[PDB]
Amino acid sequence: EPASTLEGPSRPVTVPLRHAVDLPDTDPRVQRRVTGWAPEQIAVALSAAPTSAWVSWITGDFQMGGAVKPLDPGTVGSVVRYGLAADSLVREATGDALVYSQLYPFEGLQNYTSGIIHHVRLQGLEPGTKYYYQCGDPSIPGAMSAVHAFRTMPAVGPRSYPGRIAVVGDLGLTYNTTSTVEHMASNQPDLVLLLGDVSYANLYLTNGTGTDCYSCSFAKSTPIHETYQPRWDYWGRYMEPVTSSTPMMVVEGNHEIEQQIGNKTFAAYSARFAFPSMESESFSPFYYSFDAGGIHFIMLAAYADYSKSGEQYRWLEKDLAKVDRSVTPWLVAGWHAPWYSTYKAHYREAECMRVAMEELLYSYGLDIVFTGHVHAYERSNRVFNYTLDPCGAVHISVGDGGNREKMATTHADDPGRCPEPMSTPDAFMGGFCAFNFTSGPAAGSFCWDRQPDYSAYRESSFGHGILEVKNETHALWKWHRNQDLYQGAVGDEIYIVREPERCL
Ligand SMILES: *[C@@H]1O[C@H](CO)[C@@H](O[C@@H]2O[C@H](CO)[C@@H](O)[C@H](O)[C@H]2NC(C)=O)[C@H](O)[C@H]1NC(C)=O
Ligand SMILES: *[C@@H]1O[C@H](CO)[C@@H](O)[C@H](O)[C@H]1NC(C)=O
Ligand SMILES: *[C@@H]1O[C@H](CO)[C@@H](O)[C@H](O)[C@H]1NC(C)=O
Ligand SMILES: *[C@@H]1O[C@H](CO)[C@@H](O)[C@H](O)[C@H]1NC(C)=O
Ligand SMILES: *[C@@H]1O[C@H](CO)[C@@H](O)[C@H](O)[C@H]1NC(C)=O
Ligand SMILES: *[C@@H]1O[C@H](CO)[C@@H](O)[C@H](O)[C@H]1NC(C)=O
Ligand SMILES: [Fe+3]
Ligand SMILES: [Fe+3]
Repeated sequence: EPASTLEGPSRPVTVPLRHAVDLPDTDPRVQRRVTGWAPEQIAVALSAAPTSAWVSWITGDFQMGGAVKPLDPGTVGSVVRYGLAADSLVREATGDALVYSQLYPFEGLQNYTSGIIHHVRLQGLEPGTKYYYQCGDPSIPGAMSAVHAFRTMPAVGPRSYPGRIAVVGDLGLTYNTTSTVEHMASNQPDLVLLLGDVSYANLYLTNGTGTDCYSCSFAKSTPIHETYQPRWDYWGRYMEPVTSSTPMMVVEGNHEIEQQIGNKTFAAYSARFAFPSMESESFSPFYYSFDAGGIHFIMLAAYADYSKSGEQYRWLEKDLAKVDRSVTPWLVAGWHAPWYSTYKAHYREAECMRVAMEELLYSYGLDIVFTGHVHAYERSNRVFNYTLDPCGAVHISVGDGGNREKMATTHADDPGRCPEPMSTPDAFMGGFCAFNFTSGPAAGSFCWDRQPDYSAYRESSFGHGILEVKNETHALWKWHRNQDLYQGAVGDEIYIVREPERCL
């Protein structure tokens, strides 16, 4: 067996160091492979409970350029036919349709409007069961999809778990992304968690010119932080073999802000994916919860008000108060920005969110946190308030999905690399919370001069993780690096062991 957290914290490990190229729009995998109103970009999402699930798709090509004319979503129906066998799709559900636009009121900038997006919630599903389905508008010739299939999450209970949960962040759409997704798909996950920073459409000007770093290239010569929205459609098209067969839960990162006319934000993210916002009573696309077997998952918003007085915090208090840890023993959270990353990139950037929410989550025995944002892999030792703590959560950051932005290689503890404190806070959310340490080895300083003892493992490689919850106390975590392709390759592996009698 591998190591486990029961042993206590491990001595920190840094793996010695060894851009990605975006997929072109000529790649067959991103081109429109259907015609007319046939469904494309088909994706499955979980509901709050295993007995319900979402099916989403887009019908119609997008428009990019001059005088875009948003489509009337009421002209194409939203129907899913489904059943327990591919030849008996005898159940039927209907849903809603919408469009979104990406509009810029600046001379020279091109406008975008989407195909018709559809979201349909399937009710009355058996847990742990394979469902065949086809989606589209049966009243339009040729406007129904091929038969697809997905499996619902297992029933909620302390011995009932999805076999494998894949965890990725900051995918983008490069050839390295295809390596990440191929590795992930070959592990046959029952569920994919995507921790923000999806398509990186905002590394492009509206006329399709891209860059590895917007703030380097275009920030000073453009009137707004532009996007090329078709990258989302390319992304959705590329991902369809996964998303149409495997539930995928997304939470927003900073590249989803995509500010546009009227200060509108998150238009693409909010419209394209299905979220269990109503079922989990968040009534927000930016944070929500769901149960997958005996795991209660909380997706939190690093880019919506997280202060103790705000709506998200109030919702989180209620959500945590409803969790029965004899029914869902595992309490796992995901959000975009890491709290305990030790790379220079985004070092202590989400400190205000940690200060707002960490004590609440600790008081409810949060087991594991997954994040993205930092383009590298890191796993923390169990930690609470910068203190190694046997009841603190394990914080794992997998923002290394392979987007075209530079990899995080510099560490804040590298000689002379400690960033200036005032340069760290997230500008979008504001506030300043990152003060010098008052205790421990780094007392008096903003950074350590070596790998902090709460960092168990850090490596500047692309890859993905797999969580295999075994029972009410043990979960096996595996992180796989992209450059390793041989059977059984694993970069980092540990048993996360919870001790409810110790901590709850
Ligand atoms: C929960 O699952 C873990 C891991 O599978 C169990 O621990 C293993 O039990 C087998 C059989 O005794 C041992 O051979 C392994 O070495 C154990 N692995 C580790 C990391 O401890 C554990 O016993 C299970 N707990 C319950 C209540 O069923
Ligand atoms: C894009 O849409 C905005 C808002 O409707 C409009 O002001 C602008 O002129 C449009 N630009 C083009 C090139 O159509
Ligand atoms: C990204 O993909 C390219 C081409 O396959 C490869 O050479 C490169 O090493 C990859 N980058 C990383 C960090 O793995
Ligand atoms: C897009 O416009 C920018 C200038 O705003 C230009 O530098 C770039 O080469 C153009 N890209 C395409 C695909 O036309
Ligand atoms: C975290 O540590 C700081 C500094 O010692 C302390 O002031 C603060 O109260 C602690 N936060 C919690 C929730 O205990
Ligand atoms: C905090 O630590 C940094 C070095 O990491 C130091 O330059 C700075 O002066 C310190 N600020 C205070 C108030 O101690
Ligand atoms: Fe990112
Ligand atoms: Fe990010």
